[PDB]
Amino acid sequence: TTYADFIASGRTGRRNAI
Amino acid sequence: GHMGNAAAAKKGSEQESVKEFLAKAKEEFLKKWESPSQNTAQLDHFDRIKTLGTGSFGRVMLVKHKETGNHYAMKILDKQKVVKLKQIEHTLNEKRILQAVNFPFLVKLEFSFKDNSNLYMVMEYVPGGEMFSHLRRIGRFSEPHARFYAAQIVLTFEYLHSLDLIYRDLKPENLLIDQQGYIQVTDFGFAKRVKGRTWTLCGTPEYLAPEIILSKGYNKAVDWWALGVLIYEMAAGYPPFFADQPIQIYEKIVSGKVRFPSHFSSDLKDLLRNLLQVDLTKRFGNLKNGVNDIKNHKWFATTDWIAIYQRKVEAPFIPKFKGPGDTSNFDDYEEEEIRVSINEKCGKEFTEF
Ligand SMILES: Nc1nccc2cccnc12
Repeated sequence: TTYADFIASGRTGRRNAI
Repeated sequence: GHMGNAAAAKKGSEQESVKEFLAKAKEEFLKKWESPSQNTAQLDHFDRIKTLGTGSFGRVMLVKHKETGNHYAMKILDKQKVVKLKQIEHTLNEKRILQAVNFPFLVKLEFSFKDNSNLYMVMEYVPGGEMFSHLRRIGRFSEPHARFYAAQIVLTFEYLHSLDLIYRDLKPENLLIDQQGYIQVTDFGFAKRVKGRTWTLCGTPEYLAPEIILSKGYNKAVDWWALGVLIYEMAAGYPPFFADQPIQIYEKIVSGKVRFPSHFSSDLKDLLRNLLQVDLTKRFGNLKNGVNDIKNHKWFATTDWIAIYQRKVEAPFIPKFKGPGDTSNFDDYEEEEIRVSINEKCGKEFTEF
């Protein structure tokens, strides 16, 4: 599922600005 | 048409009233953006309690004012690290805008000051925690729940943009939930007064509009794109463009393709296709009709805009709060000691703060 791919990615925590 | 004579008359009158409100709002703003405040307190006035959030250049801490007993949120930025990250302009923007704006969904700045090592901005403490935390915990919000929050962002952006301000860091991490269940926008690090275009590459990768990625000058339409990302993330549980490396995120953003969960309503997908619109000349919020293309979209048909602004609407939930100094709606961060150097650091860079 897309949600599982999301939790599996490195982008679920607080996202620093660029 | 879609509206009868009654609704058409009401809506037009509502639009005139918005214009009247915004003209008054701009007048009040212009005084403070010409003559800012400075040096409103000092560090020992405050007992420091716990870290509420950490960033690359400083932290925000829960503090208690000694004479008042009131709790505040104190943002502390290390002057040398700010200089080091070429964030001087942004920091001075944040302070000067925060002291000049006034809106129910914008965090209120109480004090600001500086010492040898740090800059300090003392804000009202918003106890219910970040939308980020509630969203990740619940997974996704229902559409009525997402719509309640989105409506508050639409109104906040209408206000900010009418003041020639762009926000540029919309994301759930920056949206706090207050005691009544309403949103407080915090962190104006990238907010800026802009009358034409601006050019800095800044923001958060998942929320960057295509024109930022393609290195063009851009304007307030990036905030409306970012609202499209926010509503998607709130309703889906994940943002529309993600990948482990920012460069893959950027590639998806500019392709002009977005896929939707099958539980999204058709009304929601139609709004999002118009916000997540790569073509600047077609993006909702950027057309001849301005924010009214958003406020009058079918997905917001049940939204009472004035009632939201007046905070008359019952919220989807009220955060649990067991006392005025309760931080249970916030994560735990490692505490570090605040050291104030014997020597003044970067004194000239921050003369305006
Ligand atoms: N004004 C605030 N209240 C509570 C928590 C906060 C976290 C980061 C920034 N501002 C905050």
